[PDB]
Amino acid sequence: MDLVEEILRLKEERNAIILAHNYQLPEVQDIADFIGDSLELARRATRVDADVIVFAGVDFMAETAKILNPDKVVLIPSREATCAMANMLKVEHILEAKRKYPNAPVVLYVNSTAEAKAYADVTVTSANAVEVVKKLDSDVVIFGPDKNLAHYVAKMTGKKIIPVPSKGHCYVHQKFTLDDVERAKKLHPNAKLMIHPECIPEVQEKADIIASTGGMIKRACEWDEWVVFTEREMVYRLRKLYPQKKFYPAREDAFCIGMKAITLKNIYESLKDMKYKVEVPEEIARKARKAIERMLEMS
Ligand SMILES: O=C(O)c1cccnc1C(=O)O
Ligand code: SF4
Ligand SMILES: [Cl-]
Ligand code: NA
Ligand code: NA
Repeated sequence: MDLVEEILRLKEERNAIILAHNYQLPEVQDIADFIGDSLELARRATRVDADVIVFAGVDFMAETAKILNPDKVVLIPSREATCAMANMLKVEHILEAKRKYPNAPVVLYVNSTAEAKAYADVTVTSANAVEVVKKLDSDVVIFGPDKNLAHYVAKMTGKKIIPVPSKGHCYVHQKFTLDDVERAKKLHPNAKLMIHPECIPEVQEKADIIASTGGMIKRACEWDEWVVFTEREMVYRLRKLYPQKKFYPAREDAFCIGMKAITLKNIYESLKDMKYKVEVPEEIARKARKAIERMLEMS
């Protein structure tokens, strides 16, 4: 494909940087200027000197980048790139919890809607949720939208966690079952199990290490053979970072359809047409920024 070389000429003449999440297609990872989890992506978005950000991720991640860079152009290659977990949390869920627990801080995953983040005291990802919640003064915390991460946070902080909404979860990581753990140990007897904290608690209890995708990268040096309980394209990421090690997905069907809405072709069309421009209403942007900034400073 001359498509790769044409993306690179376009981004260079646009003064653009391509930021990509770890779950992006291999073709997208191979052209990205930076690849990381959502916390690393949020951090990288605070030191962008480029004029344009092309965000190879889901729409609410791109909105976070826009909240952190209101002066810059942020493009999402497809407006259908979205997070099913984040869409489960409505503002009314938060207000109801705030009425019932008036002194609980509101702690939302950074991928939530900008409207929901406007009601957060602080945001988190899987990478920093325990560290942030531990620092909060209150013993009661409103937390969402992922109930499986909420379970993990309650276990690691000892605090009372009120999940909002009740059914919030990521369907990709919810796919994993104890049956998949048992099958992994038979297929790969010498491997260790990396499990993401968005998996269900009984699956997490089987892990050798429980870690966000950034944590999986930091801890892969502890063993040479891993079975990976997270989204399929993280296995590609690990294999390219560590060619000398062995990695295997726990389920080949554990893939995020929203992440896969971004392709090499619509990144090219994104740079060619300067679309689609990400905008956040000023009122909502300002309130969400305060919680995202608190997250960065508390991490
Ligand atoms: O990078 C993360 O925090 C993350 C971790 C697990 C599942 N999804 C995400 C995401 O950003 O959409
Ligand atoms: S992986 Fe799960 S959480 Fe991350 S974007 Fe896809 S649906 Fe949302
Ligand atoms: Cl992660
Ligand atoms: Na991640
Ligand atoms: Na993260």
